[PDB]
Amino acid sequence: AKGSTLIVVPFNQGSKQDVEALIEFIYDTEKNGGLGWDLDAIIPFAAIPEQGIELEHIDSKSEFAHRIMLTNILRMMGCVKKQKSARGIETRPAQVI
Amino acid sequence: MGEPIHKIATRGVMLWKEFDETIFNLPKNKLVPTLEAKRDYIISRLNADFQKPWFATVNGQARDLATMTYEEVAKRLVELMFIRSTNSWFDVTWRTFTGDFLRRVEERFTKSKTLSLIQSYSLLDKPDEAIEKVFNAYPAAREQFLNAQDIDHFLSMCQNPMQKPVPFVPVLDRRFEIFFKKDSLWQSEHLEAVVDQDVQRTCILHGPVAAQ
Amino acid sequence: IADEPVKASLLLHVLVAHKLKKSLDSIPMSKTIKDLVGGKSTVQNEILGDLGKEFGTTPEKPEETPLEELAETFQDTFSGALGKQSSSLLSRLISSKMPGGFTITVARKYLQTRWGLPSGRQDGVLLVALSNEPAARLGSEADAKAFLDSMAQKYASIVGVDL
Amino acid sequence: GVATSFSRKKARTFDSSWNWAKQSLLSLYFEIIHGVLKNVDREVVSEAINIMNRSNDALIKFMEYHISNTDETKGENYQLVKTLGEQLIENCKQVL
Amino acid sequence: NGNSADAAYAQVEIQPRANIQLDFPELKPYKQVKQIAPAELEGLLDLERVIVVTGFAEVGPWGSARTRWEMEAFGEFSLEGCVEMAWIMGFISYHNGNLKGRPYTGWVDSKTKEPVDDKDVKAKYETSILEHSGIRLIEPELFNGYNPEKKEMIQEVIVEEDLEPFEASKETAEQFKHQHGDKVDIFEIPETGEYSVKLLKGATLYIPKALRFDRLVAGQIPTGWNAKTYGISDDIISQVDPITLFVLVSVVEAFIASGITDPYEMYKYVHVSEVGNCSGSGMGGVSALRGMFKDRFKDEPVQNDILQESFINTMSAWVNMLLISSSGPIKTPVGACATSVESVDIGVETILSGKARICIVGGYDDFQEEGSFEFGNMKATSNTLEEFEHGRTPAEMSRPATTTRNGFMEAQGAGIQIIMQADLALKMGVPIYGIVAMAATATDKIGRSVPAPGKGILTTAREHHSSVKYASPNLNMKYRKRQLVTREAQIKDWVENELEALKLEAEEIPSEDQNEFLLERTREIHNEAESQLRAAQQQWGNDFYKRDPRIAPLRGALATYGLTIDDLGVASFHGTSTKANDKNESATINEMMKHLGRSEGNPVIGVFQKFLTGHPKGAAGAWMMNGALQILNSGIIPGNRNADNVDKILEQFEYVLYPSKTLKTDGVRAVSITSFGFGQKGGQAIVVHPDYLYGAITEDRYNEYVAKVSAREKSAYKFFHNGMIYNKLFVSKEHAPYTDELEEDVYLDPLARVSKDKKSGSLTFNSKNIQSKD
Repeated sequence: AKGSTLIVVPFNQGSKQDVEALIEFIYDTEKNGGLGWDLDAIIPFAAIPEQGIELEHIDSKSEFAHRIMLTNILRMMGCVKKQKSARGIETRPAQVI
Repeated sequence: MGEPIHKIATRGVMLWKEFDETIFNLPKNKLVPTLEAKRDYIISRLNADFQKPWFATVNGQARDLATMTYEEVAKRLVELMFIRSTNSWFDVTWRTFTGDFLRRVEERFTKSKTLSLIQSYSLLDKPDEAIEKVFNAYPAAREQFLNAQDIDHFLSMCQNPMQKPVPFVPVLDRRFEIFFKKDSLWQSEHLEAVVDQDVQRTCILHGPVAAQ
Repeated sequence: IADEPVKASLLLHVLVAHKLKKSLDSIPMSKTIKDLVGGKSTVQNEILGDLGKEFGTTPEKPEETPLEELAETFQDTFSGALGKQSSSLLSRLISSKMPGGFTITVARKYLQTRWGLPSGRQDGVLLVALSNEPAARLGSEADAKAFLDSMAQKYASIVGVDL
Repeated sequence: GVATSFSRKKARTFDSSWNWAKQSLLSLYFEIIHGVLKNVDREVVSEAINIMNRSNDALIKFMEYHISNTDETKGENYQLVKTLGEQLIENCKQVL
Repeated sequence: NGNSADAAYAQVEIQPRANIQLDFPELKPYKQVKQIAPAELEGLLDLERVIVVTGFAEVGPWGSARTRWEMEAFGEFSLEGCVEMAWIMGFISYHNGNLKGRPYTGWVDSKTKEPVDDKDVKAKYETSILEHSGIRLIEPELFNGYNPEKKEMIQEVIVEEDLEPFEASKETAEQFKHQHGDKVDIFEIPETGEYSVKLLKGATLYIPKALRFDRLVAGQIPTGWNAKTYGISDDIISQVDPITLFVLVSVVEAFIASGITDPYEMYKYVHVSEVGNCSGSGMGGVSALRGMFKDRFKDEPVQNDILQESFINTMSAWVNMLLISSSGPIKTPVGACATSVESVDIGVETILSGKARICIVGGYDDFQEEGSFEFGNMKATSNTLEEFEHGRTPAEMSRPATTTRNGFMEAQGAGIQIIMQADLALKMGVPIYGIVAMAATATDKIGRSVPAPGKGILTTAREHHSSVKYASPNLNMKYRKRQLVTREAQIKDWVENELEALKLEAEEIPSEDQNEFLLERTREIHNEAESQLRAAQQQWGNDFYKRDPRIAPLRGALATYGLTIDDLGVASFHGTSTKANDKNESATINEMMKHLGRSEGNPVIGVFQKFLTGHPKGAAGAWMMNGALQILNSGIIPGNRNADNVDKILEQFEYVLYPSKTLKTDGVRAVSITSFGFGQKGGQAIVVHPDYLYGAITEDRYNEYVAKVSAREKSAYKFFHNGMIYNKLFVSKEHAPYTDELEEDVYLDPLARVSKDKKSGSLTFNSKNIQSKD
């Protein structure tokens, strides 16, 4: 719709450095090479399917999946808290769904 | 094979004799250029006098396979290979030949995988309604000359050995002698299956001396 | 093996073939140059200039007579000496298509050694090699050796020699 | 798995709604004339919404012209597009 | 119940065979085509001054105009398209004979010789076809081993210490001695008689080094494309620059699209001096230029006549020498990216000046290493390494009017159109794909940047608006028709008065010579009545706005056919995918539309075909014209599927719409084609829907035309399918239609015409039809 924008970026939520870089990209100013945005909402629905993997089968793929679906969702939030604090932003919280 | 034969001097055998003297004696290298040169004469004589007419003829006008529509071709097949008096196909292999051609027509003019309209060649035992049905599903085939691939496919079906020879010459090429002379003895005993029911087209074997 | 000076017939055939960039067999001996180059008027007098400064004297109106008697009319005077065109073409063949280090002297030595061909036959095999120019660059000695072998076979088959 | 995929240079931006509005309308207008979308189709209301959500003075004049130069006598589908048009132009004027 | 009870149940499936069509324009009934054009049009136009596109073709990254159009409009191949692509690329070849015992008739895989069904072509080859067509990584095997990742150069070094002596012939040793002077020593070898060459200290050598070039992607003709597949012989293929092969195929394929299977047929209708070739290139045979500038320098073996093959006018020469054998005008333009529009401008005027009645128009350009490198150095082309850094794939590197556009994609190919007088097109019964309403060129202005696009072409919309209170009666078609009717009555009086005056003069001539006198003077009055009517029609129908500075050439061109500025539906943009070009062309079309009073809210729909094909330079506008005619005769307007995000700067241009998806419309009436060459070559062309012509003739003449076209179409489909399966679309003329004795007799008789010879069956000039009274 009018005034909407869509920005499609390649991204591995598995990668810690991708998470830091993505948030540091959204929050950089246009001159420095970013969007100069300030997030109002974060919807972290990134997931990889695990089927047939019971407790005795928990291996690399599961430990990775767990980094995508928990650890790096805390790093995304942490990064968004660091950037807002850095820029002294205390009245525009980012809603995490 | 070049064996002499006593025949009644009908127009057809006169034609045969003429071609033996003027066409079929020529060496293999000069055969094709002579046929090309004499094409319009050869086609007129076949159509007037011989038991195997020029296939590619519409309303008496000497066309070619390449300049005939799929509807023109199907109607000519039914006109040469289906007997109106006995209301049957002279040979069942001829009926197959005609069906094979109608299935080819549906193949050429359908946009997607479909069912044949001619599911069994028994439907052709009423040929006019079968033609009308095929050329109503595919009316583009009424207006388009034969695809060069379908000309080649037709000529291929005319040389099928598990089939009674076709009652017509489809092409003037190196194999004109085989198209002209093959399977020439049945017509005298089945005049219903000859173009005008004309005996004068046919070959009748008969001794000069026993003819007294 | 017995020495035999290259026939004006073979030289003529190789020079025409090479100049048209066509296989040595494709050109039939019993046809005028004018029929081979029907269109191109440039390549006509270019072949005539090449045959001029190869065989010195040329017959009057040479381009509308078949290569049969042209070979004979040249052979009458021609004394199996490669001349200028064929020497320059063989130099170019060697320098532009050989392994490297493998020169014309080493090719001739290799022919004289393995196939036991004297200077007459060497000229002939090399002219056959020219007609079948690898049009690239022979990689190793082994490739050039194999190439010279296959050329010596063709030359022998043309002249009628056994190996 | 942990191989980096993200690069600033690979970021693709979509923001040309002003252009897509006119394309969307035109595609609807021809889909109704060709009788691909009927008067009962819910995708006619979905495309209305999408065109109202992008309404401006360029889109309103684009719609006015294309609708006020539709000859309704040419067919049923032309009367249908001209009726739905005139409505959509009123809607897009109210939500400018 | 056995297996015989379920055999009558079992039912036959018909698989489709590809039935490729020449997509001739559909001809409506006279009643429907009379309604689109005003009733006053009939009789108004001088049809000898109306130019039509009778036939077109191209060779390009997506094959032919047929296959390109399927890829452009629909984003995917049909059965017909897929089969056609597999035939072009050489994946399938026809077979009619014995194949492993059984007799076979159809397509076979060209390598295995295994039978292939048409239905299976997409499952078997579509992936290969898509992988090896269009804009794609440069294939070395198509460009004489050129690899931009390993681009050969030579660096000059000075020797510091003597080289191992090498063997060389006497001649080449003297040549080494001549160059190097005292810095080399050549000694004869007494044993064998060749020479040793020793380069000393201070000698100059060149050592090859390889540069990594950053332009890795181009619009290349599909891999497998061979002139032999169309029937061009090996002795032509060896002789000519590869560009010429593209021209020769485009010209036969254009003639086929025109329904002219034998070009000599044209000479039944027009003199040999009335068929022009108005086509051109930007750079000509760049493979031959390489030959003479690089390969000759490197002492590589190059053909002696390589010069002639390089000239831009040599491709048109070969077309005359192998197909057409005309003696008509030959006017080869060189307009860089605007070449193909300049070619139409020239060919239109060649026909309107009476010099020719048919022109071959279009353009052609090759892609080779040196031009690719030089375009990179001018930063004209997209840098492919930057595009990879931005995650772009090769298919999406040409993206005109997009925010991120950063240079054009170089392509190669040709595009040809046959144009002729409407009068002759109707008389021959050739198809008519569009009317060329207007074709113009413009320079820009005083500057110092040869590649800078300009706004000179804006002049095609030049109009005086000082005093526009009352509409001029000249735009009203009824007024113009009324003036022509007045004039037609005065011409009728003039013919009565010449015929009575001829009767008065006939009495003085003795009765034996009176017949010949009356024949010679009646013919002359016939000629001069024709001429005066055609001049009336010209002055009121065709050229009513040449002396009017209140009518833009662009407005007048459309008003001729009853159309208005609002009826210019589609603008085919040059749209190279460069920063400067795409803004400047938008801005230009916008000003034209705004000046001519185009209705607010009626933008022209932009078509950017170069998102698919890339920018082939010379041929650019010839592709755009071939797409414009396909837009007109279909009503389908293709979307720029690489228009991810339209540049925000372009929003200010309200009279332009940049679609990303194909719109199936209910009819396009007219298409503008704009090109912008290097060296201030601006160009425009207007093509009008062909149904606006038939309003200007009567029902009997229309119905005669429709019967002729129907017949000619059927003949051309027969020719095309035969030629395709037996690789003989192209058939070189061995001999001219005249002998060398008749040559001067035919050149000097304007009414000489070819006649069907009975013996050969070919179209020749007979001696009886030369300076004949009949």
